[PDB]
Amino acid sequence: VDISTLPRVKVDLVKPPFVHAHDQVAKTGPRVVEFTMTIEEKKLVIDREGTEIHAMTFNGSVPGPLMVVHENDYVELRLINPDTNTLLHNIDFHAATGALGGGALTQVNPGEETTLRFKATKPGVFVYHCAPEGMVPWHVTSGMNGAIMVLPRDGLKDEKGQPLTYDKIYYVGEQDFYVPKDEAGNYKKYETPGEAYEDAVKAMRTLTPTHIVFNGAVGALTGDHALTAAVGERVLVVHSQANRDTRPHLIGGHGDYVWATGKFRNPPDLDQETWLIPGGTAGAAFYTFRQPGVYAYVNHNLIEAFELGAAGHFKVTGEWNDDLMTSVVKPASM
Amino acid sequence: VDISTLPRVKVDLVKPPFVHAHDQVAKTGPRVVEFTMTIEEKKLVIDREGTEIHAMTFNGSVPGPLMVVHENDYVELRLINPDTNTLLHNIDFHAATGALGGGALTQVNPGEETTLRFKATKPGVFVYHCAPEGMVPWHVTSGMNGAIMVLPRDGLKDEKGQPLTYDKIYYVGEQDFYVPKDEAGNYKKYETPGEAYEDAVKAMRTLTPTHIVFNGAVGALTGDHALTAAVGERVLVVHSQANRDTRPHLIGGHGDYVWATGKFRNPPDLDQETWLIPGGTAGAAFYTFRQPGVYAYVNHNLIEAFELGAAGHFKVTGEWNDDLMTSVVKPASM
Amino acid sequence: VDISTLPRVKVDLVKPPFVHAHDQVAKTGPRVVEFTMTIEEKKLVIDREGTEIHAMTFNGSVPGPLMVVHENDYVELRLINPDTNTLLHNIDFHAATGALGGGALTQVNPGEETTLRFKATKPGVFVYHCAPEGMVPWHVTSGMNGAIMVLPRDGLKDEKGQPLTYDKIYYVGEQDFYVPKDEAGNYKKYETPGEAYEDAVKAMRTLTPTHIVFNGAVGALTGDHALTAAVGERVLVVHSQANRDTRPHLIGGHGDYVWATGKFRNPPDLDQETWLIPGGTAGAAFYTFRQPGVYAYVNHNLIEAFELGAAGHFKVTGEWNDDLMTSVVKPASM
Ligand SMILES: O=N[O-]
Ligand SMILES: O=N[O-]
Ligand SMILES: O=N[O-]
Ligand SMILES: [Cu+2]
Ligand SMILES: [Cu+2]
Ligand SMILES: [Cu+2]
Ligand SMILES: [Cu+2]
Ligand SMILES: [Cu+2]
Ligand SMILES: [Cu+2]
Repeated sequence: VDISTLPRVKVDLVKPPFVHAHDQVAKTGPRVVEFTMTIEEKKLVIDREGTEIHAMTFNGSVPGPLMVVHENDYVELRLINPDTNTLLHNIDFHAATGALGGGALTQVNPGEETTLRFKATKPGVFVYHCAPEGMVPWHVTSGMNGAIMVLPRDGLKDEKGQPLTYDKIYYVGEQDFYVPKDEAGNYKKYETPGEAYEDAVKAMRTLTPTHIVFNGAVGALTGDHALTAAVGERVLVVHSQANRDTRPHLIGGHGDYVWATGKFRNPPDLDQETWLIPGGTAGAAFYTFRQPGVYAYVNHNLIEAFELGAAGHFKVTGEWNDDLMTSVVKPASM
Repeated sequence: VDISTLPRVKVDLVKPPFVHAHDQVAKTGPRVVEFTMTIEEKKLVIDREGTEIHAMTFNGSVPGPLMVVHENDYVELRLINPDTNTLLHNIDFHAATGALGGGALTQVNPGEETTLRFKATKPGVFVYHCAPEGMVPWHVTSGMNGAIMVLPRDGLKDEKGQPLTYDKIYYVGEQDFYVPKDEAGNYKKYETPGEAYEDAVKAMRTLTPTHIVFNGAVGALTGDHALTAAVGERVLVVHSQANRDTRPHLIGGHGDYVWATGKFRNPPDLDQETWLIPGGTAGAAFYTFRQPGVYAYVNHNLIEAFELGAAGHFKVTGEWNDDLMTSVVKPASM
Repeated sequence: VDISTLPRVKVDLVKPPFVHAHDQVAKTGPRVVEFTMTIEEKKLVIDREGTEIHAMTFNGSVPGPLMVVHENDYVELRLINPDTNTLLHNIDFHAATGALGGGALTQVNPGEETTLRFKATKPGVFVYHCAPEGMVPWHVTSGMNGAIMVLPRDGLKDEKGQPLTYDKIYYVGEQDFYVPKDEAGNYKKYETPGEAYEDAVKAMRTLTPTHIVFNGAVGALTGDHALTAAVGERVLVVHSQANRDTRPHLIGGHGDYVWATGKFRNPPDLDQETWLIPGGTAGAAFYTFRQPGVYAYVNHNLIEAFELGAAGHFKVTGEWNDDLMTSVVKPASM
């Protein structure tokens, strides 16, 4: 069909871990879904010690926001690189077909913009990331990555062909950073991106992240920013990692239905404790909460979780089920 | 149903790689299965060089013993921390729902005990591990982890709905250790756990294990302690890794049926050479032996296997099948 | 059936990434498929800087060539170790059953040869590699590994039982090297293999590759040696990694059907962006090209791809589809 004849709609994005409002069951036929993102280079404090890096972002956040469309919609993105930025950027969608995912068509210097369109032909969650030729891992590992969800037009299904309907959705972007260190082990600081580049390449080549965080910083998804749910609520957690493997795990829960490699035409894996999301992939886990209280949601390399930053919390409200779990004899001397 | 009315039974555990006797087909309805484990902090020699660490164990072994129940049984564990220990401990079951898997309800100082109950609602093999708030990876990577198998009530099945019945079962716990090193590369020794802690955190933060072993030490599953089987015997190998990915492989065999991420409501992967068990997961592989002789069972990062310790042996008895394999021309000059 | 009565055929191998001619649908019943490979120790330049290593090869290439048979054929390999070599070698097939995959039966000193036969009882792609007792990871990580494809007799199938027929096939072998470094970080050179050995073991024990390459060198599958396809062509890419995990990704495409762990009795995963091939495994991805131009095929640890070598190219010929992707507004000031 002629694209000028399709319905169109403009989306307004939200900051992770929240996700812009959408309908699971598509209420139109295929449409052109219009997004705008503004690139922002900015200083970010990433840990409790105060370590500050020069982050490269889509729309001011690490990760960039989650975009949501349906299968066979067209994604039309206006990408803006303001003149207050210093570097060249572009965008590669793993959801898209051709021209290096879009990166060959979207190179923008500071002071430029561009508009890309692609057809979202395959249902799933997918990574998107900046990828300028010759400096690709530097941009990705400076935070310049996010994800897009392409829902089936009829929503998610279980393997029996019955619907799986989530009540809430969160997007957890997991970021490996490589802050350059001196031989004593202290982080270096730099005067310009160009003076940092070789140091950044050397740090990356060690293959050892200095920090691994959710939503851009140690502790970002804790305290006043903990994730929330009620007992009985169905929650979808989309989780991306653009550069290294991760192994997500809900401490005190499970993934009832998990698309570990993120693609909805496949039946989900059931009853997972932990799953493997390869670097360069988005995955998705569906869980119905059964107990109240605090949960930690982690990368289950527990060093990566509890020493390097890859840990957030849920606070869950409701009644405690002693059939599922109880303390028979509380800790006591003996 | 009211829990005080269910059948009960007391289990007596065995040391890995052996597994306490149980029935594949459950002969009772749901029951309360009572276990006791005693925590033991102890010195362990982990390699041929004599490197000695302060291990943290459930029941005196690394890994802790395999517990076996059926789906919808209740697990009731009496956890004892004798006053001859120095640290605080607890337990998190990945099989359980609520209170951080049990860790929030089971904190025991030296001289204390506690009794936890949980309903085993999902069939599979699962990790269990100690997880005291603020020192989680230190306990796990000191050996304080094991696994629990929750069998379907009707036993294991293939994808056609026919039974898979094992003749023998082994439990391989794989442990990554992070022994602190000085700048020359030699292992440090410490006077108290507290004096070691910061050094342990620094070693963990490198993300590079110094040792990766089966059953607690280099060579533990070799020689007089090699695993055994006969030609034609059906063997289930349960394999856990509480903190890092592993890639198991039977040298000279296969995994005929593999639940790589361990959950029995999913159809197994067939005919595997090698499979990925994510850190924080237990998996299970079923194989029928077809040839006698020595096999090595390894993590197929062969450096991890043959230089760092992640290798054991099977000795298999029976007839050699020249149809499956033969030397046509033995090695000779030419 | 008596093996002396079966048909026989002699195969002549080709250099990767090409694959010897074969039929997807087997035109004979089970047969004895005769191969010969000659071991070659040789100097290889692996990067643009000129770093030269002493490689250990099957048939002169890294990886060794792809062998192709059908399920229940017999593989009969004549392995030759000429007297111009210095080391002892053997071969382990992950496709085979017994005697450590063949390694226990195929030990050849320089000046010796041997002939092994095994029945290829399981369909899939599988790793093969040298594995001399006591020096296994040194040989594998010096390049001494390849793969074998065991096709079902009726060819590949989708999950509905309909045929998947590829028009072309490529074999990408991915190699992690561990070139020894001094404390300043410069590569060491050695006078004999024996003088290098301890240094090689120390480098391996860091677990950190210095190089990760396709087809034996940085840039090997680029320029005049880029992979090629036409729009509409069905391509199978077999990808092996004998020692570390990889996460393959076609930049600008997908894996339409992927056997991530390589075994054809399992239904493929659909619509993958990226997939996890565990170390010690071969996998296979089937894709129909839909857009022309340059693609990069990478390990999606982008540091491993673009800094350490794990990147090749496709050049695809044909018409551009503006329905799938177009630049609406080309980059411009604003
Ligand atoms: O049980 N979560 O480490
Ligand atoms: O074939 N096992 O390295
Ligand atoms: O989108 N490939 O990095
Ligand atoms: Cu950028
Ligand atoms: Cu990418
Ligand atoms: Cu403990
Ligand atoms: Cu855990
Ligand atoms: Cu060799
Ligand atoms: Cu092997």
